Amino acid sequence: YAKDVKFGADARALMLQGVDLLADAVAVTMGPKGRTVIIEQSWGSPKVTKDGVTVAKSIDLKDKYKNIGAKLVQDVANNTNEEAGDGTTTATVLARAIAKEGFDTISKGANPVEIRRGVMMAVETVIKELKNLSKPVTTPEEIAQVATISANGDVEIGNIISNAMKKVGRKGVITVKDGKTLHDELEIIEGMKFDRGYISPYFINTAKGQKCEFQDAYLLLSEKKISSVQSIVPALEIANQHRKPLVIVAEDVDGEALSTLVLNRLKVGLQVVAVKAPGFGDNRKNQLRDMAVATGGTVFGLALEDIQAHDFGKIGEVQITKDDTLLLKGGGSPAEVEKRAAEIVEQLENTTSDYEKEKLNERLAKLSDGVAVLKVGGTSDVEVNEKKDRVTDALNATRAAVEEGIVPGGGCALLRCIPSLDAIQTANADQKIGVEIIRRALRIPAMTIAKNAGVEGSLVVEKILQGSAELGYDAMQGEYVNMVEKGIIDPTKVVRTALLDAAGVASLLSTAEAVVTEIP
Amino acid sequence: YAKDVKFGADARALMLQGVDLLADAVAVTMGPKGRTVIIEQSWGSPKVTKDGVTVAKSIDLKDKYKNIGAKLVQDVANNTNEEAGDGTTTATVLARAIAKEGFDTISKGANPVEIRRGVMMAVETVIKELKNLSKPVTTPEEIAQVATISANGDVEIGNIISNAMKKVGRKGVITVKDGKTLHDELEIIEGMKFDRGYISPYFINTAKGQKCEFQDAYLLLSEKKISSVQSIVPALEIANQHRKPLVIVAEDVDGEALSTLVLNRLKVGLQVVAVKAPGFGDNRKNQLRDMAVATGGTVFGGLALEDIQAHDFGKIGEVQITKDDTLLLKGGGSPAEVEKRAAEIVEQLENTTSDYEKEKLNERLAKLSDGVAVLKVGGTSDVEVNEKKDRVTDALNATRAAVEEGIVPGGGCALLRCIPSLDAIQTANADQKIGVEIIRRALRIPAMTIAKNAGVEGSLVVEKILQGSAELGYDAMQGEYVNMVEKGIIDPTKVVRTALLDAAGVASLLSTAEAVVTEIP
Amino acid sequence: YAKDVKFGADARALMLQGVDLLADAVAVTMGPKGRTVIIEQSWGSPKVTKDGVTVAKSIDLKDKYKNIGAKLVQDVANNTNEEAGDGTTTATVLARAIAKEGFDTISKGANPVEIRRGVMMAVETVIKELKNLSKPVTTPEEIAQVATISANGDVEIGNIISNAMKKVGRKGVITVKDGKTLHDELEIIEGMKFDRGYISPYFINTAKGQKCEFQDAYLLLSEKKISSVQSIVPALEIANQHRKPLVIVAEDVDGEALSTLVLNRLKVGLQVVAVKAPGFGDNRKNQLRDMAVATGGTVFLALEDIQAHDFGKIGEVQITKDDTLLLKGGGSPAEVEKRAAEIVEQLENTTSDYEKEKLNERLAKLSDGVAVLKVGGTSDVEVNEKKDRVTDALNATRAAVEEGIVPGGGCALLRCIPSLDAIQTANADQKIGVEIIRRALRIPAMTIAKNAGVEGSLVVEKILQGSGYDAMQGEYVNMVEKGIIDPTKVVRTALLDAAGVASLLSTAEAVVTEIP
Repeated sequence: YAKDVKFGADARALMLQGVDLLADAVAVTMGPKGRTVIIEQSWGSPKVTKDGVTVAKSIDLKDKYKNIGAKLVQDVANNTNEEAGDGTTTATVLARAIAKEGFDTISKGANPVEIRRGVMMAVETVIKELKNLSKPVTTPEEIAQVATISANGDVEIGNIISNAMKKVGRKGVITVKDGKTLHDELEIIEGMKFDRGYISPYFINTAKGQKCEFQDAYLLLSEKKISSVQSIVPALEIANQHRKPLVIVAEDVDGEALSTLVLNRLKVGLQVVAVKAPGFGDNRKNQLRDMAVATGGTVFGLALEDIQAHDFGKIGEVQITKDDTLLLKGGGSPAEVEKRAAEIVEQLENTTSDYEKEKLNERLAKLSDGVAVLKVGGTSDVEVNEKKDRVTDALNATRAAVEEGIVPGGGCALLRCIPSLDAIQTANADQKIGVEIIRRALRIPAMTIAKNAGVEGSLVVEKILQGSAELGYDAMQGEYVNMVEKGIIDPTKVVRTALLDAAGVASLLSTAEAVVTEIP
Repeated sequence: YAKDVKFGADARALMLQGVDLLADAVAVTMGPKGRTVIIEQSWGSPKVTKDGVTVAKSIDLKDKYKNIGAKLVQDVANNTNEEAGDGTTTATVLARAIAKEGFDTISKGANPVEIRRGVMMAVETVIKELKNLSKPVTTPEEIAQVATISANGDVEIGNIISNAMKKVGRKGVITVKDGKTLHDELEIIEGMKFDRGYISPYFINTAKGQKCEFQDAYLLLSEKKISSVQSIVPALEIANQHRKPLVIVAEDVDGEALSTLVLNRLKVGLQVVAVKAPGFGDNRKNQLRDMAVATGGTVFGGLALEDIQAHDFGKIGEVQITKDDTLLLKGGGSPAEVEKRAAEIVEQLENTTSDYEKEKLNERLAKLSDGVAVLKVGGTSDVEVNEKKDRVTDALNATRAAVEEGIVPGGGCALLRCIPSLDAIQTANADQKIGVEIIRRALRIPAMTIAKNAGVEGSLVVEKILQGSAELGYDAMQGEYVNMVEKGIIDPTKVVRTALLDAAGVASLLSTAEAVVTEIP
Repeated sequence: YAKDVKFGADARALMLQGVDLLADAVAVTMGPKGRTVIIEQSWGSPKVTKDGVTVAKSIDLKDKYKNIGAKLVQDVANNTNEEAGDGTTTATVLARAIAKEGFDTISKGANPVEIRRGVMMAVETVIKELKNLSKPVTTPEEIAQVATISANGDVEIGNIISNAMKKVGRKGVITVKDGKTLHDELEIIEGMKFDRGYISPYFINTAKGQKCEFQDAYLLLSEKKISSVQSIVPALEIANQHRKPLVIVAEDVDGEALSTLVLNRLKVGLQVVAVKAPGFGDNRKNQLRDMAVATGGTVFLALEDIQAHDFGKIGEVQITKDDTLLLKGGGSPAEVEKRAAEIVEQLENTTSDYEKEKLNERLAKLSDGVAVLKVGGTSDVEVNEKKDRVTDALNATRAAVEEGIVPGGGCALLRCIPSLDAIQTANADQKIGVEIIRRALRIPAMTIAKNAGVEGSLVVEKILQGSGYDAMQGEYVNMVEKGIIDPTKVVRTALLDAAGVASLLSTAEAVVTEIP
């Protein structure tokens, strides 16, 4: 239980060493000419990868302080990845640059608060000019073009993504699953997606995604919090006797019930997953009722322990990831669900609250609008799985592009925001120092990509900055071209979130004046 | 079992090094512009915080003597926090300053007794002039203003705090809990509060922190000391049969009964919490009877144990038991049962003449009649509700302290304004003057630390405040010398007074130690 | 848990040292005059071998980075061996040469991308010239000559291999098995072969390769995936009551069913082997039904009610990681030619080329049986040794049929050097990579000469400046007609795999290893 504490510059230097190691490992994968990282496995052949995310996840340091810094940067870059589908490497390298420059300037006597205030000013200016620079993607032709670009010249993949988006909309739900047909195809089916994940890991998938994948499962709905084991044993035995998976949607599953669910999940292989009910307040119960009528079940909170297996709903397929749950095939009657929406539209014409209208319309969309499942084809199952990974990545990229537009790739989007930093109303010298830190960091992504391509980063950056507009550097072909015209693009959401999160983590490391670790 | 013993300044140096490490960790969080402390969690991500309390709670050194010093200062600061609601960081930094300067002067040959005499003298002078400087908070409008200030400019939180305090009084019972509604609201229900905690760890909610809370529980009250398993098994099985938690209130629960209650709770999962009966002497029996009639149960003292028929149990809708107090919320007792029990107390109030029995009789009557005000915080997200509950709890404790002892200018500027007060002290010898100078240097430390964490140099800021008017301090958030009382930069007088008193006490205790005995590792 | 990472040339040097050790061990076995490697065994006398493959498989280093490099090269060379049947040593030595030269040039300031672009250009040019150099083997006389040459001047082995290939075609199925007769003989029996392996290690034949080789086995076929123990217990009970092995061909066996199956064979020896159903989509179901009618079983109405009339019969089955052989069928012939009539009727109507290929492949599986080679002899030990030799000769002959033959002794690569002089290089680094490949091309012949006793520095120059150094004879002859040949597929795949692994090692800028 012993502790060791370091203070100020001494601790920040160790954490900076950790982030230096992490970003040195990650940055070699940047750009189309990214290099290879070899990661030793516990068993089998070593892993060869150019993926920044898997490289960052594999890094773990022995010394406590540098490990702490690396873990902080890893968490920030990872939550950047989960939002936009990319930008882990960009966030990591930007964070290292900003943290290094800030620690060097602070350790020489600069005021940390007046540096963070000014680093944030430059970041805000860069974000504003980046949003000004973004080219929106709204038309189906633009969507197909972006999807094909993210699919690396696959016209079929871009066309199927564009058709799915046209058929369910930009706000619609799109998922990709393994296809058993030689040709990829999409279809619109009923469905329901809410942003609540599993309470604790019950991965039956036990594979990529860290989710749960049942098929032909039961649905147990309860407004009451389920904590008594005696009130949940009958449901578990009813589900087990029919050998169907059970999905428990309650306000909260905890205590003895959660303990028994975990024990049975790992001892007798019980296929049960507990997920918190979506929403809050009275909207929780309305969403539960809507879900129950969609699945043809009933809600408890009926004594909750007298289940007769007619109380359960039916779920054809369910996918429960960390922060959201997808219910695919409902068991409720179409006449049942169409009448439930009638109540919602009746309440729409009466209630006029802005907050109440949004929730009711979202429930209406959940009941009426379905999900779009596109299945990826191929001549072999491993080809189908690899194409599934590629199509998922392209779909996330296209969703980000529709959300926030596109900007020139190769790090040139951040490079073209440099001239906007020369007109910031800075108060004192430390604010200018922070702005200069951000300005120096803006060149890091493009320079790293150039270095990975083999050419010198400084000269390429100088030519791009002192050259014609929209003239970037295509590393794969080794020539200065128009990036957006020739398709070298990145989603604006990716770069914006990466820069914002890197600045946030760097400022968090700059605010740390003491680090407490455990004596090994 | 071997022991190592160090003497005098040699051991005091190690203990001072420990408190130096602890206070250096804590002080970086001081002030509204405080810095960040990273605490490595054993499992999961590192913990990033600016709270001095959790920073001090997480420090535990390797060497025995410095760990002893750190633990002493931690305990003093922690018991400062429990009584007032804040001042852990202030107490820690003041304690380190006083201990450092006292050890330096004493080790140079000064008399420690005649230094502590004079440190305490100037502490008394500072406290007197602080009470003189304190502005009382008595009117409901002032209470609402203070609550809104403490809630960081949220009008509804201040209004709801002021409404609750108005509805139950300044001496009344207020607790904050999670709310399921989007809108925050307060209501007054029956209740009972007494300063007795759990006998042994029974924490159902470890996340809440050393609290044992559940709903719809049975209650058995025993005048006799429950120490036999045979007499408590029937009650336990009766409570288990109905799937209801059991609360044991008795003169003392110990021995094999306590051992079985702890072991079965840890292993099987018994929903049982044992709490010592409140009061002492003949009053303990009287308020045990009062609790029984308030909850609808009966007192055991043919009314022996192992004869419970579940009609001898009191019913409690909600119970919260913490380390230092217990809260029974919803009583199952009949309203007519309790409205005629208070008649007995009133009748005894005519007979009593001790002028102290009447105080306890009135306290029992108030406990029977006065309820508790529960206010549930609203929000659009459950996590938002939890965080707002924490914020409202902190604001409510600050407002309670302010009502108790008034308010003073914040940012440690009250201690800054008490500096000229001690220039006129009848010092006997030089050592008393030395102690007075030690405390004078200490008085500037909180404001200087807040300024340093803000970025600016505190040495110039303190002198600028001292040489200027008696109303302009330092914002340190806007970096402007402002009228802090009018602008809203205030601190409760109770918090600062207790912080200074406890820091002086722990420094004196650390400077009276002439021998430290540790165990050979 | 804790990780240690090295960057750039520092890590590439450790990996190069590891591959240096591995290739130094392997290269002493190259050529007809290859030297001897003694590998210590856990029990018994040490193993004395001149085989590059077994020496390479017996290398494991203590330091993390050099072991990582050695294992990368090992895996590349091994999967080179599994495709063509030879070239492990060739691939290893070429990989070491290319990696050494490339690392030395890169560490001195060259651009790795502009080196790999140009190394691959030279490799492609060498491949084109090698395919130009190859003499195709298509006639039965040439097939017999190649088989006899591979069999070390064994006329009978060459004759039997050539006859088997003639009787089942060059695309046919040929397997080698121990013979109980004094004289080796072949026969064509009904049989089936598809590229699907065991889901989990199930080897009852622990030695002589990783094989599941039992006889007189039941066969169940399931279109749906099998993951429930409730749906597989009846099959196991039925198979165990009759003391007959069970082969499971399904879409996928995983989860509780797979765990129960793998645990049972370990503890009681259930004699159960599972294998994923071959193919994809509709072709999977069609050929699953074809297999069912070939074995007499039925496809799976559920997995609970099975009995035994729904069980295909397999006389002999051999399952490796990449392919499954079902030797003896159980279905009635009137059932199998009736199914073939439907296949030819469907082929008579369809005109798509891609769909006709799978139809004819299914028809060949149904009708064209497999060919077995029983190897004769006077002792079981000699029969097994001859079986190993004949299997090697058959693999070499089939590779030669695939892509022709080229002069052996490393001369095939040596004769592509003069054709490397005409390459349009963009910059100096591409020329440097071309030079790396050019220097590496001499390495196999040089190693063979060095192991033969003579020094290859003069041997290579004599071979080039003239009109090939048979190492065993010691005289420069024309290797092709003399008999010193290698399959063109072997050298092509070895060169390509060595270049690929060397490029992969050159593109590595960071190695992440675990703290010991």
